[PDB]
Amino acid sequence: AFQLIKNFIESISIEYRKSVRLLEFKHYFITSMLSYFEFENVSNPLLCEIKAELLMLKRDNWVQGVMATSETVFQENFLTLTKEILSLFNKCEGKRQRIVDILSIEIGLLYYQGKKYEEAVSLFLSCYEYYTQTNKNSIGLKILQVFIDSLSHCPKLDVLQIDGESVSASAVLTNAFLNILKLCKDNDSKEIWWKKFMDLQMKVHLARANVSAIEVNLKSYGFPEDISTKTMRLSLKNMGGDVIVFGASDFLLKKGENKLILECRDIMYGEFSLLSFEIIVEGITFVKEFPENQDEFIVVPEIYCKESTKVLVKQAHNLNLGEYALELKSVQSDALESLQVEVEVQKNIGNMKNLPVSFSMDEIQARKRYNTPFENVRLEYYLLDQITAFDLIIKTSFTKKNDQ
Amino acid sequence: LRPCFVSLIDESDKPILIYVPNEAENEMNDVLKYNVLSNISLDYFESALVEWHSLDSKPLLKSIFQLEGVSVFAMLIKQTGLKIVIGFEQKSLSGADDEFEAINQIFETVRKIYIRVKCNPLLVSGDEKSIIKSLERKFDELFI
Amino acid sequence: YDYDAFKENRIIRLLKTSIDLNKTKSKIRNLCIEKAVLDKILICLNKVSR
Amino acid sequence: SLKAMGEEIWKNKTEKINTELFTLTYGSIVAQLCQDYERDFNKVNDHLYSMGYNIGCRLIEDFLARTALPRCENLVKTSEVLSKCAFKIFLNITPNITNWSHNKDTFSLILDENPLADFVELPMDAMKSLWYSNILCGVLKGSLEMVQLDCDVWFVSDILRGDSQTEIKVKLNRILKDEIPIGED
Amino acid sequence: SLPKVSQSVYQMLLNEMVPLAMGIERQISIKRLKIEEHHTVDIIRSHNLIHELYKADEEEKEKVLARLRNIGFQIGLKLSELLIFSNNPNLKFKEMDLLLIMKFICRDVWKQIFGKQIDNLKTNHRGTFYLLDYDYRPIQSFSLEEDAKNEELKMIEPFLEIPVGIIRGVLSSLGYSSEEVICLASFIDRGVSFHVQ
Repeated sequence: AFQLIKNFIESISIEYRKSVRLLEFKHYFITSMLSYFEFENVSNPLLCEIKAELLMLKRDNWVQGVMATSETVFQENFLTLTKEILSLFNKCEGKRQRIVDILSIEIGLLYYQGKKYEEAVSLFLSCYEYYTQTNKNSIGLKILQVFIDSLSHCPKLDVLQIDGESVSASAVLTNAFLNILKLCKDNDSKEIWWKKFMDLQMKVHLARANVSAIEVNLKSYGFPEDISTKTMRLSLKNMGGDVIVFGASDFLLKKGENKLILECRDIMYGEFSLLSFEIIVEGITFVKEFPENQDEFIVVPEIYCKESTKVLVKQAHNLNLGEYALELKSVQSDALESLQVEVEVQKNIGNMKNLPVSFSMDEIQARKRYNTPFENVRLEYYLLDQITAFDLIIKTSFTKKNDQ
Repeated sequence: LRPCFVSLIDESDKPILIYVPNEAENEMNDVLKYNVLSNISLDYFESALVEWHSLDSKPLLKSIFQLEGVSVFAMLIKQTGLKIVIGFEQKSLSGADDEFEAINQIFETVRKIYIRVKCNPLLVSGDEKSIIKSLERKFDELFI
Repeated sequence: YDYDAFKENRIIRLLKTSIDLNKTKSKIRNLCIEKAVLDKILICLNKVSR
Repeated sequence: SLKAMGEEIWKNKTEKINTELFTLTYGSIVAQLCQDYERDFNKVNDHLYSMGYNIGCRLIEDFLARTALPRCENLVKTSEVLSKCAFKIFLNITPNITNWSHNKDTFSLILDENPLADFVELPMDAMKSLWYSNILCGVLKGSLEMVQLDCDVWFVSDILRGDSQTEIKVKLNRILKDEIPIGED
Repeated sequence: SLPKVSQSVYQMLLNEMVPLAMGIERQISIKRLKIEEHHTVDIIRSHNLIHELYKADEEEKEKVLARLRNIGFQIGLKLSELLIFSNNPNLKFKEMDLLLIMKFICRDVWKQIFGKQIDNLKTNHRGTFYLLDYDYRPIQSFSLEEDAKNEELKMIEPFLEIPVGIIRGVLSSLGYSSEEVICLASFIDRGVSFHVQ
């Protein structure tokens, strides 16, 4: 019947053709205030207050529309009392929990109309976030755009104790979220003026999520005792950076962590790097799956855990193009078992170590499966010992230092 | 008669489209207006004062609120959970019932044109770039 | 298969397969001419004699 | 002659809805070939052709069973019966016959509406790599050879990629023979 | 009423996505050939393509049968919205019971694919609803040789994996993913069976 009264509130508003007289219809809203006392039958209930608060909200909107031809600061000091009373009425024992966040943001928009006071929206991260990547992509842009100037303007860097992050970390997360949710072309002033502060304040402990800049792969080739290592092509989202980016291929028992670099000046789209890698592990084995981290360290580890179990199987096999390595052969032997290891030597010299690996201890150079490490060795001879010997395994880790 | 925003909300409360049909206006000036109204109109579907019954093949229209001189009108079709909310400005309403049924056939056009591109049998299934940028080039055809 | 390496033939391979080896050659960066020569050599040594 | 008998077969034939089915079915089995190949589009035409062949070769005996027709020889008669009592019986539509060649050979098959690409919007990556209704070239190539002709069909343009119409330029290349029932004594 | 096209081209389309399924799995790219305008297309037809499934390796057959329910899934979850625009009254999306949507499907989907009801429905009250039809429409016209009836049921068993996908699609239109099996279940006078989960 209040809905029928809302139909009555839809009635005279249908028959309104004078905005000075319709403010007297706002006095009919005062008569709805004389219905607001005439709808009350008790003190408090959930559904009673939920039915009660909406007519007061419509009267508050009519009172806001009453000042359309403009009490100097009395409106901007006093409307928050009725707004907080309406939010307290609609905070009564029902799941109407987007009225609370929108009413708190409506109070925060008038707090920013004053001096840049103590914040409630920026207070709690999630609260201020309000499902940034779950709600929409417009309301939270302004709900972060006010909070960015609120945390920037107040100039006191002791944050709230939901989590004491009393630094530029919360404003850097706000800058990253606002740059992620922006338009591409028009956000240069939004990018630079909040990317400049984290250069000077490099807290620089950030673990981002990489939705701004994307990546894609290609084939893998060789280099001068080095791996060309999957000459990737990246996208672009902002002006520039300087990152020592590295990918991470990882097999079923190790992690290559190849495709590294030192410097980058990525500004243009289809970035199309080369990512030359030393330290080519696993003898360039074919089962190196892509953990696909691509941790582009633009003064922060802006990683991307692009993981699956798709078995696309980045192979990236080896090549022998007159580069220094080491081999294993056991020719010119006597009547007992041995081994030998010759290296295609070069100028710079460093160490290597060989280890046996089986279910039992099959080979035994010492009493146990030893190392026999050496520096600047061309060819030598290593013996073995007794087991059920047909074919054992080996691993010859060679820190050669021909590269870095 | 000519709306000022349309909006479609999925099975969850995630918005599929919050679309303004007078797109790049002189009074663009924010998109917050016609957005916080949709965010409160999802909350007005579990308000107990209004209720949508569950017996008929043709789901029903409602007149939920008015704010900013913009009236909203909402449907919950009950089967694919589709919460569809529209707005008009206040003095374009005449108060009659022929425009009310014209609003109902505005709904029966826009429900049809969403379920057509829900059944476009070449898209990958999701809320990608393709579905929104097909919905806008059909709504620019409907609303000039 | 060395049982007919000294009976009217030499280099006659036994019953292995070649589609998995061709898939491994395709999954690396092998060129079309090198894969042509290697597939021609494995095709000749699918059944041969010397 | 024919168009009376076409509606006469449209009074004793089993029917169902052409919207909400069959555009769904053909679009689902082209979405499978879109995702099965894994987003490549110049191959799905050469699988839909090879599927339409096999669906046309068995359709032709049903179409000769419904209406008692002789073996057509010239391209007056095939072009008359395709526009009047093949597509009218099976798909409720009718084409029209333009772009006629010299020496009575190669014509076009402009389709007015199309209940295979009906209410379909085609994505931007296949503006120049896909033919949508290329089960129709399958049914024409695998159906016209089974009345002992030999033809060639191809789409020329489509409404989805291009403002011009959906037309199939069917070419007579040769007419096959009947074979004599032994090699020899 | 509605615009209509003929059933005999649709049923013959509906019979043969299983040669399409083996021509999409076996052909990843005695077989024959044909030509078009300076091209060729390598062809294999249906009698020599369902019979590659009687000689199927077990991971290959089970890789095929996911695709048939994927086809059925796409046509079901595309079909349900247009059947909602047909009428589909008095049921909801979360849908706390199950018999009111099993009353929906036999009266409202299976009439629009096959022209009649699922004429039997058995109610295990913990959520296993048996849907039995006696004469299923596309398998009206398939038979093997002169009394070789044992070796044709296992031959024709891919053809029931379209209404696995149909009832997966019209229930993923109403929320979730379920588990489905099929039976044959012959009649009592002049069969098929589907569960729910």
